[PDB]
Amino acid sequence: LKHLDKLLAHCHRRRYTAKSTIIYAGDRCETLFFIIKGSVTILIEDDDGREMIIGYLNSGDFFGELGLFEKEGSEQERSAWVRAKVECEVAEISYAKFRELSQQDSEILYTLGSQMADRLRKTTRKVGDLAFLDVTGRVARTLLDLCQQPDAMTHPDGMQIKITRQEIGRIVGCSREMVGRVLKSLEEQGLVHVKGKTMVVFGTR
Amino acid sequence: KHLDKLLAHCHRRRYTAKSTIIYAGDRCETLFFIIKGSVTILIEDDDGREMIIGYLNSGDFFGELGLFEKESEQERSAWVRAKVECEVAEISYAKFRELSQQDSEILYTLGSQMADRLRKTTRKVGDLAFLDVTGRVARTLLDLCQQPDAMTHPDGMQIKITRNEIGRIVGCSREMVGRVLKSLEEQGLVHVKGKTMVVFGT
Ligand SMILES: Nc1ncnc2c1ncn2[C@@H]1O[C@@H]2COP(=O)(O)O[C@H]2[C@H]1O
Ligand SMILES: Nc1ncnc2c1ncn2[C@@H]1O[C@@H]2COP(=O)(O)O[C@H]2[C@H]1O
Repeated sequence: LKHLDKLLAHCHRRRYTAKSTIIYAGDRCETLFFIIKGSVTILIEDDDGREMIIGYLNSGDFFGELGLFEKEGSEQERSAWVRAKVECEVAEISYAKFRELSQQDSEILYTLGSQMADRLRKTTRKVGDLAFLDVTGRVARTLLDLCQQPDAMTHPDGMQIKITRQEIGRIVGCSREMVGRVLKSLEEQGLVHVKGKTMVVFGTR
Repeated sequence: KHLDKLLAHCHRRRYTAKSTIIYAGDRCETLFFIIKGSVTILIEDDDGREMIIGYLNSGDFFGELGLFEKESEQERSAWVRAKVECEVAEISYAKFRELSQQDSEILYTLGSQMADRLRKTTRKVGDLAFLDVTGRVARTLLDLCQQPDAMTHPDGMQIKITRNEIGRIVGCSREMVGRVLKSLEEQGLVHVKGKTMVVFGT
């Protein structure tokens, strides 16, 4: 991504502590972000106003990019909340500067497009998971999927991931008590071992 | 500015209603653009149950989600089925990547369509959270009642739809839809009368 060098030269670096909200859904859109270090959580509210975790983005990912685009070329609003998952260092750049550099080098838009396409694939699969799987299947699939994503650690017996019961519940759309019951069953069946802030998922190497 | 500009390098093909244009799991090698018509986007579970993700219309590209992997080429992420007769422009990824190298305008159009699809599909995720199949079918029936192909009825609204079609909207089997409809009749929401259904209230 050497073609991003000229974009990062015009970025202001900001640090966000874990759990701090970077983007609030519904806000105006004038700024694009690039994750230098750390990771962020993408959240929406369901129709009950209850929060659901859509996914995570990691170093090398842009976020806040969808606000560049609108159907009639009118004002656009932030489509989700973005919250630091761990301590994050982000590069912030105005839409106005991004537009000038992307007009100078379309490779920047190829990188942005590649990331948006990946997110659309993942979110489309999430529709299927919510429709096709019951909660036990959704919890198991979430655990397996997280083992293949950044910040999973190779473990002698599988992969180790940084996640809590509450987070899994917000990902799969069930109660915090229900995820406890499901995870207990999955532990007894040999898929997972739950720890304080981490979980070990067996058979994922 | 590039409509005839891009079509100048495109093959034009026609697809009749219900034809599959893209099969999920195939190699991505071709970008499509709808000159006229509309398509349905569908996914499946590992048992062949189908679910509709959404629709694309005249002016929409599709088959684009493998286009930006210049690196490792992707598989088609969904089925694309012609909803009506479609006139489509087609261009290989190879030729498009060369033509678009200094074309930020065309990449911005592709990005804008992907952004629209990401927002809509994210809202669809939110609308599915905490909704079991019976609630999904009920909401679909109420939604179908507000569409222009519905008919008013003394007791409410009358719709024409098959269990197969309901199952594709909610992502379940035809048999499961049948069981749900029997439950919604016992609830008092609907009366199934062969090929049509009456939805009470609304
Ligand atoms: N389904 C999704 N997957 C990944 N990231 C998303 C998703 N929906 C929204 N976002 C991100 O959240 C951001 C919120 O602000 P924007 O709409 O500007 O840009 C959005 C994307 O960067
Ligand atoms: N969530 C979605 N919304 C709209 N269109 C989609 C969605 N998911 C996949 N598609 C389209 O279906 C196509 C299938 O092949 P591709 O993955 O190459 O590109 C895909 C997109 O054009």
